[PDB]
Amino acid sequence: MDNLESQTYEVFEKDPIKYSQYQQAIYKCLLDRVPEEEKDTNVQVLMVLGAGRGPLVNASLRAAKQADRRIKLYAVEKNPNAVVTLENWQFEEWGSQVTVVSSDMREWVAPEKADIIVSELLGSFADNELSPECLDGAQHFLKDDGVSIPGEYTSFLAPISSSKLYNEVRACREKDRDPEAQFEMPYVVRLHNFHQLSAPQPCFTFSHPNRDPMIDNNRYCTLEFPVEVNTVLHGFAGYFETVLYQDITLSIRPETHSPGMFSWFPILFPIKQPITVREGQTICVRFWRCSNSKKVWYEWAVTAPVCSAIHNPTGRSYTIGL
Amino acid sequence: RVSSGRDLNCVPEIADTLGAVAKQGFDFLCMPVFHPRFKREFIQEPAKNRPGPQTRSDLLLSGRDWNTLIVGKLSPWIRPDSKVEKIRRNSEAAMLQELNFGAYLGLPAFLLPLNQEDNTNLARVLTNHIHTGHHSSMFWMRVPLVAPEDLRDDIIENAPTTHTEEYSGEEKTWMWWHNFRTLCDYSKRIAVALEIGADLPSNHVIDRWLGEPIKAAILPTSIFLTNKKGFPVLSKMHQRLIFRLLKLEVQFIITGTNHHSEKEFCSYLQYLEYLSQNRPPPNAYELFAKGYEDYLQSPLQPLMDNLESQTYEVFEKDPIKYSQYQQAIYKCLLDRVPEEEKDTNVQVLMVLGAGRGPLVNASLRAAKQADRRIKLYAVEKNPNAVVTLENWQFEEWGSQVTVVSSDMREWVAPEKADIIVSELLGSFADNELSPECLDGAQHFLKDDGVSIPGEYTSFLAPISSSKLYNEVRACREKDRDPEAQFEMPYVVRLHNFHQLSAPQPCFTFSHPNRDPMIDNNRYCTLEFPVEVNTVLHGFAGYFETVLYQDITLSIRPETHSPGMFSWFPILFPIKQPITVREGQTICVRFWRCSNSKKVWYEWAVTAPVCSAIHNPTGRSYTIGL
Amino acid sequence: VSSGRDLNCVPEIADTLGAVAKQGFDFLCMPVFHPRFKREFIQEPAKNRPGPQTRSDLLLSGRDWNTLIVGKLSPWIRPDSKVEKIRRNSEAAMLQELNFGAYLGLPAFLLPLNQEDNTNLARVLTNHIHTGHHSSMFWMRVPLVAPEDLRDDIIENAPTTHTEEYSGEEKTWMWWHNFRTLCDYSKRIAVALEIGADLPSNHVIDRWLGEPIKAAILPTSIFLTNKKGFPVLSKMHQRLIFRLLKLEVQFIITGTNHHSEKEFCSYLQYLEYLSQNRPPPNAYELFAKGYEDYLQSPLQPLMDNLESQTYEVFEKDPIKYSQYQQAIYKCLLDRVPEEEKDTNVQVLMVLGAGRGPLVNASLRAAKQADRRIKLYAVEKNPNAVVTLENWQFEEWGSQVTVVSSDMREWVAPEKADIIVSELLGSFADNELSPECLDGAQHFLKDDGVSIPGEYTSFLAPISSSKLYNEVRACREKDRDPEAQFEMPYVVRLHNFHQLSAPQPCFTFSHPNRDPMIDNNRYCTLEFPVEVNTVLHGFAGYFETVLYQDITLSIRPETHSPGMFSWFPILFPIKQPITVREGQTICVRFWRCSNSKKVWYEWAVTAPVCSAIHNPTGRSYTIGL
Amino acid sequence: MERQLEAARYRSDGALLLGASSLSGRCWAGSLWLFKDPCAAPNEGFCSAGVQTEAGVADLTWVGERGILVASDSGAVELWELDENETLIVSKFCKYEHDDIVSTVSVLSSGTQAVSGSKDICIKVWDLAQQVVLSSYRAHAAQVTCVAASPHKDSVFLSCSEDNRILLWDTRCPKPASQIAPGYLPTSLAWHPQQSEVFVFGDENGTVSLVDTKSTSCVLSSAVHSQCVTGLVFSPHSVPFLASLSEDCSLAVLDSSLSELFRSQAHRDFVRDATWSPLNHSLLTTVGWDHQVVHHVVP
Ligand SMILES: Cc1cc(NC(=O)C(=O)N2C[C@@H](C)CC[C@@H]2c2ccc3sc(C4CCN(C)CC4)nc3c2)cnc1N
Ligand SMILES: Cc1cc(NC(=O)C(=O)N2C[C@@H](C)CC[C@@H]2c2ccc3sc(C4CCN(C)CC4)nc3c2)cnc1N
Ligand SMILES: Cc1cc(NC(=O)C(=O)N2C[C@@H](C)CC[C@@H]2c2ccc3sc(C4CCN(C)CC4)nc3c2)cnc1N
Ligand SMILES: CSC[C@H]1O[C@@H](n2cnc3c(N)ncnc32)[C@H](O)[C@@H]1O
Ligand SMILES: CSC[C@H]1O[C@@H](n2cnc3c(N)ncnc32)[C@H](O)[C@@H]1O
Ligand SMILES: CSC[C@H]1O[C@@H](n2cnc3c(N)ncnc32)[C@H](O)[C@@H]1O
Repeated sequence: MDNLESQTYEVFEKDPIKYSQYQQAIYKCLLDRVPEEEKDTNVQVLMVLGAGRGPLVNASLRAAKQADRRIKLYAVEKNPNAVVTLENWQFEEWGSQVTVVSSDMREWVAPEKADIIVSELLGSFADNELSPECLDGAQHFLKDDGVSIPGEYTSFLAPISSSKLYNEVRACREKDRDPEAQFEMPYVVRLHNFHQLSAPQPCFTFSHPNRDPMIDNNRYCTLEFPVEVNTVLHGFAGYFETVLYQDITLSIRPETHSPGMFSWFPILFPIKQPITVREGQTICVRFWRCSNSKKVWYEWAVTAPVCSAIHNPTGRSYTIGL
Repeated sequence: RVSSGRDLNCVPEIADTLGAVAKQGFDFLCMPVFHPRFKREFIQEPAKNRPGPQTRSDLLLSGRDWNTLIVGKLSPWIRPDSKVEKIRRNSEAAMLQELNFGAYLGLPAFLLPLNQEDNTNLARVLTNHIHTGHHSSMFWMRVPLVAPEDLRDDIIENAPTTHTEEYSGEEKTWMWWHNFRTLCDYSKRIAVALEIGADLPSNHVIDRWLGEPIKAAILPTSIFLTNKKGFPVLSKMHQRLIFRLLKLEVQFIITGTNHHSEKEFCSYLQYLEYLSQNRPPPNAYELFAKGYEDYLQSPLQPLMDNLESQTYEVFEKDPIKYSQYQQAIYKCLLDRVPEEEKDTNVQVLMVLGAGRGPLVNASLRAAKQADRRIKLYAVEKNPNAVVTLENWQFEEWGSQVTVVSSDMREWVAPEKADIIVSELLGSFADNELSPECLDGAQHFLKDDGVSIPGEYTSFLAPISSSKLYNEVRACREKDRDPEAQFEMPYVVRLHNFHQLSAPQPCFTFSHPNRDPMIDNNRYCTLEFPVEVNTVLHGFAGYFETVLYQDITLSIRPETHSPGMFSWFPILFPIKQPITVREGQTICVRFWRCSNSKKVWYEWAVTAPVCSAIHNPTGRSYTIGL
Repeated sequence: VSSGRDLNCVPEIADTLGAVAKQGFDFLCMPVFHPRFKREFIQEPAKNRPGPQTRSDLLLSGRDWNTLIVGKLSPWIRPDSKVEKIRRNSEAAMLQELNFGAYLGLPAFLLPLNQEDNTNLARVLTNHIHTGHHSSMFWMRVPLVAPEDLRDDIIENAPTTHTEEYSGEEKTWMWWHNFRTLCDYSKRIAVALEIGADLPSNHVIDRWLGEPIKAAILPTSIFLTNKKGFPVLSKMHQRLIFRLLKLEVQFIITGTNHHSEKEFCSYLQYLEYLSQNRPPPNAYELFAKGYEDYLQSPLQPLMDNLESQTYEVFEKDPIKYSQYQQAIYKCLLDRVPEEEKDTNVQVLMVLGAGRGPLVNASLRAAKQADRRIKLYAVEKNPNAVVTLENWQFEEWGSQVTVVSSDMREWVAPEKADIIVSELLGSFADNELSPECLDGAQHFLKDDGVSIPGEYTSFLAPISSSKLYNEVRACREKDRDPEAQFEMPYVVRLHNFHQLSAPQPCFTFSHPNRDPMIDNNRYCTLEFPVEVNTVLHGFAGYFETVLYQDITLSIRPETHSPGMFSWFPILFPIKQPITVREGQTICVRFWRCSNSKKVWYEWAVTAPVCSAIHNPTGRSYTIGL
Repeated sequence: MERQLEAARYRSDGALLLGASSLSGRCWAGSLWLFKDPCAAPNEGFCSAGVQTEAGVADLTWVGERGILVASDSGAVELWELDENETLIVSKFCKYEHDDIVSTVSVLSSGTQAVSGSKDICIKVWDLAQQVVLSSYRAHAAQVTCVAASPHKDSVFLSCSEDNRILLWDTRCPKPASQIAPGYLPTSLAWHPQQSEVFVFGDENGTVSLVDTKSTSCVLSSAVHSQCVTGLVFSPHSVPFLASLSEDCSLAVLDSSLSELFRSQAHRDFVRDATWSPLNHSLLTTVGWDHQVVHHVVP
């Protein structure tokens, strides 16, 4: 929905580990798709959907030469302020090997179908930037045997105590809106002074390409977190894992964290009223991914040991713009 | 008499059926809007594209009829919390369809059932719907008193109904409601349609629903016993229940077929009508208070605000209280002036806070009933009432009475007083600042004089009432703290609520207060044992007062002065409701605080859990000195 | 007529109330303290004058005080005196009498404006209003013509200037407007307009258009005595009385009985007669009379699915469907010649059918014209598709095909000869008829017809402090305090003043062949104003061409008569804008949109600038 | 005729009985029809008998040759006797004893009694001759989905409900109900014809399972349909085939090991009832809410 500013992209690019992983994934997929003898006769159409200022483009190039295969490149971007940087690069450095396409991938009527599509549309909660819908729209121009990098992703949740962060959220009340809207919306934050109350568990998973004829990106998940301590529930931390290609993956989940990678911080889903939890009790939380023609949003509620209210109903406090 | 409706899951011709139930004597009809067996598919071909019409037309009735006579019903095949994903999504679409259609028709109420523990997705969908158009439409939740599982016949060989004691489990259905109710964030458009079965459970299971927004009671034909004539009747316990439900003025719904087929469906209804007429006729207090049932009002402040005329008028329209005041004055007169001195010793008797002078006429009638000499003063700071007082005085009382238009804390009286009579009590006794007023007016009392009343005491009791909690919640105003309404009391005739523990005395004041170190501030701590599971929403407040020796007044339910409707109870709410399990004790704390200008109360619950401190620094509620 | 009697003399309150009750009046205006009973508050000895200071409240019942007695401020009270002592004393006395009228719970209290400066009067009354949020209304006695400009020219050395004074002749209104402004437009403050012998220029009278006049005060002096001795009024006074009756103001009688032959019921009966002898209350007019100056949010049939009774009131409007039928009929005769009547069938699609009055109209037109038609009824509201399919099965048969989808979505089987729409709001395109028809256009034959083929919105500046206050009261929690001013309202305008002739704002044509389709608009309108007034908003209307010379309109000039399907729309402005005679009001309007929303912005740029209203649709968007 | 065909039962001599409901439109009623020509159905003009009921029909079953037992939306069980000429259909009785929609019925081995299940959660035992309820059983906790009388025992029958319970009954016993991992809800019941030891049940998830009451163990099950299984009917064949009907609008014919032999998509709406022709045992008649009456040749 929003066009990102320059230094935002700058901090995105200032993360080598992640692009090293993307390059390796592209490289392995290249070796799998084009056999050794055909390297010079079969060129691969490789589209970077959501290119930004084109670190994925340079990564695709370095992978093409590291693997020694032929590729024709497309860099799709709906942010024209970044298309500026992209076309400057292209004219100066990439040449006509790369084609810069300034449009939404849900709109673009591409000339030729794709061998590989590379995306970067993940948030701290994986699908919270609507990567599923974007790739679903961009899917039709993929070859009936093509590859999406990443091919899979999955969100993770864990209940947390942190009266500190609860007070920080409480202080986010603004004039001219519901006094409790701040509790019905997530925040990206490097969690620090907090207490994880149960092991993270997977919430929502998406696979691309999604061949399924009955595509429905809505979700209703229920998570039961055993708690072996006395504490007070204030919110839920959220992380993600993603499979770029086979055994190349990324993660901000504390257990499986990709080391040295600072592209994402955890997300936080708060709750209005804190909930006491005694040792041995189980926290049952419910999550929905909901949508219409224009918006996507999450709702959530704690149902055990006690019931909370349903948070952000009808996306009244938080919607993600399609 | 009774407002009633008829429940049916079969309606062949909507017009004919409505005419039939109209001639049977019912006020409304509950019916399905789509055919109950007409399951529909939304996702998957081919039945997805099934050709309409999907139900019967809206032209079949008038907008009048839809708005006033037809309660919609959710088709029973819809299961939004199914374990099957397909049935989940399909029931979601179908629930949206039927609800939006009931709104299209503009129905006054729509029925949805709670018949299991988990209705999380049902609540999610209904909440989503409610937040699409700020409509009026009410939503009645069909909740059984006893779950069908705990009601089944014990005729399964390898699944025996345990005949054991399960206190909490027997209440499980309420739990259902309370969870659903909570997920929907206490929506005022969501109420209870409590369903009643053959076997009635323990009285505590029934009492769980005290304070819950019951709009409808559902009676099946099965639970009707057949009496000697063949009529339908109910057990004595069922009748005790029906009386309790009638005081809440709920609508009654009939479900089931005609098992007493000798008669017609007017028989059940007529049993009900008979019961309602054969109810103890309304005593004078009840009719007055019935209009104010659970109606919230800000506490009057006769000190800071000058009261309007009709306010005094309702104060005076209470004989019992002034009879008591007259008797108290009379006894004090006999005690103070002996028999022989009756003609030689006149008593200076001052009515501090006279209003329009009912206490003056009472002092006069007492003076002649007792046969003693009195000189009278009527003090009042409200000049709009001083008008009435001086008109009376010129016309009737003469110079026997002296009307003094000033604050009693100010007035430099000419001669010291033998008796001082006050009326400065609120529903919480001292909440109109009678202590400070009398403390200021004390110095001009003789060193052996009497104050009528001589003593008073406030009383508190924890109460569950999600109804009144929602009423308070709806008092949020713009341009102030969103939670100010919870940090201030309200005067209200409590009606639909649950007393959770016996009232206990909070603050007491004695007049005259000779104490050299006068401090009207107070810090009290009250422990209320609770022998039930419930949810604390607030604290009811009452008072007792000693006018003179054995003449007293009280609105406390146990010691209530009978026939007296001068005061209603006060209510101190709390922001967040607090669960209380059977056996636990509610520890609440109360402060009476003050400065040069204001007086106010603060309060907090410290057990079983801690609340926040309410109205700190009187930030939300102060009583003006 | 609802009526009351004004008296400055009441010897026995009971007897006087009984007399005025038998005379036929609905209420009595009387003083609560004796009018000549001046009181002292500061200085001894009269400070300590012994009461009673007035008569008791027990003399009536609370019902009587609440419904029958309008209080009156004693005339010796002068809060804006040039003398400091009289200032402070009148302050205390005004507080006394007002607090007493509130103690009695009076439904209204009268206070006079009879000079330019009532600043301290307003200060005290404002202070009082902000002491208990009571109901009590306050009527300001304002003369149409100041007593100075009404005196007899019989002073030798002070001649009434016989010159033309346009602004000065309005001065009394100014009084009100200043007082009214200092009290911050309190809804508890209204006008009791007093009427004299000489009526001024009609612009002086028109100044009060749009003002919250609750009462009109008629003295006995201005009543002409006819041949019999009756009381009557001039022809001009009668024109006035009719104008005042449309606003449904209460009428008050003041003065003594000069026509002493009769009883005070004579004056009242003249009025009663007049009120009965006006055009009898229509069905149309009585329907709309309940909605007079009643605000309602604009419906959004695209984004919201309309309720049943909403459609019901849409259908209960014959004239409009008669026009639609005639338009279809003429188009049929034009398209299919006489010889081909049986060989050429016309595909005729009702886009936005609702409960299908347009379908029945298409059928009646087909048989009235005698031609062949195949019908489609498209509707995205499934709750109405229910009604449609029930009709179709029962009555229309397979001639009609009910299509339950959005016209922007539907992949129609065969292209259309005619498309019939009903997607107009009070401001024409405000229900997004252009976008819907633009989407539904592709399945139209390359030579087909759209009914309506054209529409156009209209705007006109209006003064109405009444409606401005009604909007002001729409402030809600949890949103911008001024959002209510940045959104339009559908309302049967009633008590208001049109300040310039309506002018066209936005026009749309269908089919729109244009390769560069852009439904956005930037319009500028200049409205000459020939009066002094205060701009509070803009009324909005529409015209639409269904076919050739068959059109619909709610524009007051070209109004389709007897049609009550739409009310006018109102675009308010946050701050009212003064406009002197001769000045020109320059308003700017934008129709803006993206993929999801459509909305209007607007601003006044002359005689002064306003802010831009509803920027980025922050306060009002129309859902696509 | 009403659009939604609910039941279709073949008589021993080859005559076809049909039960239809109207689930939309102004009138929500039902009707019974008898076709001595099976290929002439559904056309009303070419019928041997027909009758209009006050209310719709949920389930339906023969009573020998002249009796027709109907479970009506009214909450009533209606018994319709056939005419001496087999031209008219007459209501022998109609009793309102259930409190809610009677959803399922079946006739016992003796043919003088029947069992009914309703949405009022109760099961009822009926003496068809005396025309009264003998036993009223509130054994379930949710609405009774299906009741299937045992073919070879009078006092025994099966029932299944939305309380996820499948009860095997025996009115001789004092606690007649007997319950037999809790999967998805049971929706249809079918005794095996020759072996009164075993039966089959379909669930709401589209899985059909085979149970042996003696072994009280789920020996086998198969995922036949993508949606709820609304009916299960064995063939009279010497080694009997099994027909399965679903809301996915398909018909599936299965062997003794629950493998898919036949499958028909001919219906475009729900499939309600299915009976084999006792004349040509390889012919199978199905009905549905698309008002189709299909005849299926089964290899
Ligand atoms: C590749 C990728 C990366 C991410 N990652 C994140 O989002 C994230 O975890 N972090 C936290 C940390 C690492 C810093 C950048 C970024 C962030 C988050 C939230 C805001 S809010 C804001 C403001 C925007 C407005 N301007 C005026 C001020 C800054 N910047 C930011 C930046 C998400 N998605 C994709 N695809
Ligand atoms: C003698 C005595 C009596 C009382 N009693 C009460 O207070 C009280 O229990 N009740 C409730 C019931 C009996 C009715 C009168 C009164 C009441 C309460 C709260 C408001 S709030 C309001 C509004 C004020 C503003 N106007 C414009 C509308 C009414 N009236 C009222 C009336 C207290 N103290 C003393 N000394
Ligand atoms: C054919 C057509 C007609 C119209 N006409 C109008 O819009 C209109 O002038 N009037 C005013 C008057 C005649 C009454 C109906 C309607 C109206 C306006 C505003 C609201 S707001 C509301 C509420 C909605 C929510 N529910 C719960 C209560 C009523 N109803 C209404 C009704 C517009 N467009 C099209 N296409
Ligand atoms: C690198 S963060 C994601 C990037 O992808 C871009 N993007 C997101 N969605 C789309 C889309 N649908 N079409 C094109 N670019 C997109 C964003 O503008 C950003 O540059
Ligand atoms: C009958 S309710 C209490 C009455 O006492 C009056 N009152 C309260 N406080 C004072 C005071 N300090 N001096 C005089 N009258 C008082 C009030 O104005 C009211 O009429
Ligand atoms: C009779 S008021 C206008 C009618 O047209 C319907 N309508 C409005 N926009 C569309 C659209 N785009 N497609 C179909 N019906 C529409 C509305 O739901 C309403 O019934």
